[PDB]
Amino acid sequence: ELKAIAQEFKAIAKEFKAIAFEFKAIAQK
Amino acid sequence: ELKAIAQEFKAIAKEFKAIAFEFKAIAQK
Amino acid sequence: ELKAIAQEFKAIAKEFKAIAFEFKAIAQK
Amino acid sequence: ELKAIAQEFKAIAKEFKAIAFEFKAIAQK
Amino acid sequence: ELKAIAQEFKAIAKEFKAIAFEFKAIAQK
Amino acid sequence: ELKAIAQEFKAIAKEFKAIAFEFKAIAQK
Repeated sequence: ELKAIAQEFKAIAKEFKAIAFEFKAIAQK
Repeated sequence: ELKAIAQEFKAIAKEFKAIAFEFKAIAQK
Repeated sequence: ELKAIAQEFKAIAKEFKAIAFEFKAIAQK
Repeated sequence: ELKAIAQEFKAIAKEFKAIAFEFKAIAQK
Repeated sequence: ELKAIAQEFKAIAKEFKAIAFEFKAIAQK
Repeated sequence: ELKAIAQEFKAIAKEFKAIAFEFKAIAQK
């Protein structure tokens, strides 16, 4: 279940990377 | 994009909720 | 010692849930 | 409405600071 | 690796602390 | 300073991606 912990942080990172793109897109206005 | 920011943070909260339960199970033997 | 970590991630999830709710009411114009 | 978001990220930082402190005392064997 | 986990969470707490101040400045005009 | 918010989430994502590698590395034991 550390494998399971690791997979869950992998998804967190993917979600924060999209949030970064999103805010910058807003900031490009 | 604000609408997209919201669903991403909702998905993050979910992942952190699942992580907590996990660690609670490693701590509980 | 992992218990304290478990509780702290539980509190983090509580906070991201509220952030999501806030950006949604913001995106609601 | 951004104030509530500001306070919530402030509480999140407080929690990750404690998590870091905990894994360090764990890594201290 | 536990030692590396700790410094990463310390770096995360720092980033979230800076985000909070930022949002506090957008909210404060 | 939304550009600045975005850059800070970019770094958060980078830190959580390393944490994922780290835990899995531990789990591979």
